[PDB]
Amino acid sequence: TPIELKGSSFTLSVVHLHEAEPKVIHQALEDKIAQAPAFLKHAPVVLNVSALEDPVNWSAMHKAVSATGLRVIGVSGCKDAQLKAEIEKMGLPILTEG
Amino acid sequence: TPIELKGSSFTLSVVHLHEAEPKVIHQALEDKIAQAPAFLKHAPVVLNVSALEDPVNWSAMHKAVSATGLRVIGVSGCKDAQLKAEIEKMGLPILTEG
Repeated sequence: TPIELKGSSFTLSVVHLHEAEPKVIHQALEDKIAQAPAFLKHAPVVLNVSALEDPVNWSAMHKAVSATGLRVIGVSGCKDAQLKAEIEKMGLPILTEG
Repeated sequence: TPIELKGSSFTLSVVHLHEAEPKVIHQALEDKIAQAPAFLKHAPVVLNVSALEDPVNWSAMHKAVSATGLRVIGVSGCKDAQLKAEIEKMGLPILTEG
């Protein structure tokens, strides 16, 4: 009675990563935020990694994204075993699309 | 090309909180997680507070929920600017719920 568990859809902003170096991502997110500063400043985002080939230093990637003001709520599209196992270690949840 | 930002829909676990004491909520959550551990461990959750009432210690509730391993990524169905205000302090986003 105290809780109920449900499954519901939420639209979230997704950052689809295509290059891997944190600094390049930081610069690119900066430019993107400037396209709608009032909405994208401090926006909660999900990091999608489906299109990544090179390995990603996650702690460093998490800091580079966070430094732009964006707030990382988790990671999606992670279709690797180890890699998945990695992300979940720093308290970051894995999210899946509907 | 290094980045894309677009909205996507995500099917999420929503814990609907009802009238109660952080210890009780922590109790109820552990019992749910135990029934489906393979799926529920470190799951991302949204906390729906629409059924809560005037007095509620948000810091105590968030700590209790997080203690179960669940990863609170946002709050939904909020009903006052007070509680709301207390939520964005810790940087938790507010979500709208399908």
